[PDB]
Amino acid sequence: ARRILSVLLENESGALSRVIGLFSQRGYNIESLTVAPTDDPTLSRMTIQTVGDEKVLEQIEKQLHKLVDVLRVSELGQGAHVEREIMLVKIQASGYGRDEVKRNTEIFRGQIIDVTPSLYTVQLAGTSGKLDAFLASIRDVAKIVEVARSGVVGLSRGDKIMR
Amino acid sequence: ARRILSVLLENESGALSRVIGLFSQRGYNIESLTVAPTDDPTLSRMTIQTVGDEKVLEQIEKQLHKLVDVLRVSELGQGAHVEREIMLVKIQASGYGRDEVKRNTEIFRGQIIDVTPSLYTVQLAGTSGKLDAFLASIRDVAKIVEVARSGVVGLSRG
Ligand SMILES: [Mg+2]
Ligand SMILES: [Mg+2]
Ligand SMILES: [Mg+2]
Ligand SMILES: [Mg+2]
Ligand SMILES: [Mg+2]
Ligand SMILES: [Mg+2]
Repeated sequence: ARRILSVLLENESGALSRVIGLFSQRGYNIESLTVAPTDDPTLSRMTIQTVGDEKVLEQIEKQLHKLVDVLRVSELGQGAHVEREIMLVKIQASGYGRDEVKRNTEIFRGQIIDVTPSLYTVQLAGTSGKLDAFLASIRDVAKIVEVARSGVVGLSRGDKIMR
Repeated sequence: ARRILSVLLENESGALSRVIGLFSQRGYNIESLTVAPTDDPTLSRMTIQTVGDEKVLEQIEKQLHKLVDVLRVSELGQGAHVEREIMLVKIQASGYGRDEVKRNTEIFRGQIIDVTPSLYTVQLAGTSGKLDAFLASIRDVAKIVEVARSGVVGLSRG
């Protein structure tokens, strides 16, 4: 009931609208989406995380191919793949809590990118589950003031290449 | 030039489609877009990076405040802020180029997350400029085969 689609799309104004518009017209759900330029045959690459019925989630890919700005579409889960997200989290802590936040940041291989006497801003990259586990490890020991999270970026492993 | 908006919105489309529609109907360049779930199962946070078009963006933003599915809107480029991105880059990595890719990954403090005897996939997080510099340093030396970049996310400084 969860699918991850990679899309290679021409950078033109309107292209992102047409893709999102296609989902808006079925209630194809968008759990997360990332899109940004590649090293640029003027193309961008999009990663879309969708959740719902396997039936409608399979109508998706055929319809994406109809869009003139869409160059390639690949369902990442049908082969070996990697998925990552980045998160920034501002955390207020004192005493033992500051200790725990620092320790957990080390454990999760994050880094602190801003520091005041009462606040840390932590940058963490990993799978969604890794980021969720970081939040869970500190939520009841320190105060989470704000979270900014990217949503999933994905690529196939090895010589499976969307070109 | 460069503007970054963060938007909190009720998560379905129509909602996402309505926000992005405000940009496309003006033919306004979107360079990157990220959208992810928040604490609240009903709310998403979107971050959009655009190159404009000065005051046209101002008209888009007041228009954003008028949208029923939008809860809050912020310009990141009003801090005093931190902005970061992540990229996955798959690179043809043979002979001299394999040495070079490994060395440059070390230099930029990335990490290799997939290996074959002729390919590396590098994970790199940093500012947008850091990622750009990594690609510039390698693109003429080893063949970049795939790039998946997140788009920027950000927070104010404390
Ligand atoms: Mg074209
Ligand atoms: Mg120590
Ligand atoms: Mg040597
Ligand atoms: Mg050597
Ligand atoms: Mg060495
Ligand atoms: Mg060249």
